Amino acid sequence: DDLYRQSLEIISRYLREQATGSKDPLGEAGAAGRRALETLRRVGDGVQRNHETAFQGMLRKLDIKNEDDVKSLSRVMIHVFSDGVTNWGRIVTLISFGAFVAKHLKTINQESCIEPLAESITDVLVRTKRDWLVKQRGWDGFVEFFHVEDLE
Ligand SMILES: Cc1ccccc1-c1cccc2c(CCCOc3cccc4c3CCCC4)c(C(=O)O)[nH]c12
Ligand SMILES: Cc1ccccc1-c1cccc2c(CCCOc3cccc4c3CCCC4)c(C(=O)O)[nH]c12
Repeated sequence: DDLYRQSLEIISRYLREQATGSKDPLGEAGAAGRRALETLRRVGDGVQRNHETAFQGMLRKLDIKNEDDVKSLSRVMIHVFSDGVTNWGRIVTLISFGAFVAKHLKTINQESCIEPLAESITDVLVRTKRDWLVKQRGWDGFVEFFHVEDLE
């Protein structure tokens, strides 16, 4: 599965470099993956700053203490992503909260749960939104959407 293997890479690398504080060198320059991670860094870091309150509140509410609580995250994700509208905004918000949660997993000494968490995000993202992802040219459409430079 090309669109899954790709999503899992962008989602895995973002959550990892966010939790660590330093960038790992993803794919190849100019490709969908490279541009998608650079975009996700730009728009997603903003989402975590702008929505820090709501993110602190959802994290407390979710009360993720261990590995079990990480695995059980697929349930609330399925609930939320099977509802409302589909747009890249929601997709970037979903990945930004996963980077926020991944930072917490580090502070609570559950670093190992991060890649499993990333896996769970890709699984929910594809099972609830793949027809829309295909129709949108996947990570190429994502990149194109947040490309605001050639409008004039
Ligand atoms: C504030 C909001 C505005 C717009 C877009 C998104 C969000 C939003 C963000 C994050 C989570 C939620 C939730 C779920 C609340 C926690 O629910 C659970 C917790 C643990 C297990 C389970 C669940 C529910 C399913 C069963 C298993 C709802 C919601 O219910 O409307 N909205 C959310
Ligand atoms: C911004 C915002 C404003 C006001 C009040 C609340 C919020 C809010 C808080 C937290 C997440 C979201 C999301 C992402 C979709 C739900 O994602 C999750 C739900 C449960 C667990 C996990 C996720 C993502 C991966 C980590 C594990 C949306 C959104 O799509 O509009 N809004 C959220």
